[PDB]
Amino acid sequence: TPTLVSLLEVIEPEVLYAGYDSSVPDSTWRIMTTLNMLGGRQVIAAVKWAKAIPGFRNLHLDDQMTLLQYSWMSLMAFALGWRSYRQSSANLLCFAPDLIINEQRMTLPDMYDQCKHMLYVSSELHRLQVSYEEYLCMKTLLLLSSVPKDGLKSQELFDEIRMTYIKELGKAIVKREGNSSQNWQRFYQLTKLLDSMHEVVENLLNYCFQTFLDKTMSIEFPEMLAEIITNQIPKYSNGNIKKLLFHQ
Amino acid sequence: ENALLRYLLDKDD
Ligand SMILES: C[C@@H]1C[C@H]2[C@@H]3CCC4=CC(=O)C=C[C@]4(C)[C@@]3(F)[C@@H](O)C[C@]2(C)[C@@]1(O)C(=O)CO
Repeated sequence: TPTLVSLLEVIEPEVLYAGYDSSVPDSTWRIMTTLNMLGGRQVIAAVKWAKAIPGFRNLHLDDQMTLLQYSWMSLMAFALGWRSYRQSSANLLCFAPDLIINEQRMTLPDMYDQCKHMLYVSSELHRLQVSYEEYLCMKTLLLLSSVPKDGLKSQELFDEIRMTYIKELGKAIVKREGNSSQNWQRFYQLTKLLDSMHEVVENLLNYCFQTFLDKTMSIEFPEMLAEIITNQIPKYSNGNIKKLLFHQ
Repeated sequence: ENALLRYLLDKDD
């Protein structure tokens, strides 16, 4: 029988290239623009990925759409943190193999202020020495981190699916012997990082929503992101979001 | 309406 985490591991999507021509100089506008086009391709891959997570397709189609709309930024930022954490010990952002933002590229105007919220994720993964298995359980949990004010059409089932992946995160923590007040502290620490993603996403979405809405900025978003953003902007103004937390 | 997202969930793959 295959374990649940091994099933999350085989569906881990391939690395996408940004298509960034480095023979041309950098600019903040050029990088932000390239990243949005990459972001849309990465979100399309996250849809294919979500559909293969055991249990996810059993939710009402409207709930599948809802979870993907609420969590896309959280999934994008968490996965970027992982790639950055695995790339080097240095303070870099590995957006793609052809677009790595080093300390020299961070000197670009307004670059550091958007990049620091993203650098926090890899910093926490380095500091907590997060494993591949813990990451895979945590990333699936980030997909199930927000729900509508009045919940989902398959809420009962969602709470069951969510519980299963919380238990799965527990199993990965224990697999790193370990035991026992040491384990409770690992669960505390990792679920605290999961909770802080809501704050990371809030900062990322402020940039995202502003650059989308202000057409004088000339910052393009592909169909995939434009659609999700158009749908999500009113949901953040009508309080139609219940951000799930492990620690109150 | 989330046309692309619905399409990607409804399509095969
Ligand atoms: C700071 C924000 C947050 C950014 C996103 C953070 C998460 C992410 C990780 C990636 O691997 C590729 C693209 C995305 C999905 C992203 F990097 C781009 O889309 C650009 C983005 C929205 C942003 O830079 C803009 O608002 C630019 O308009």
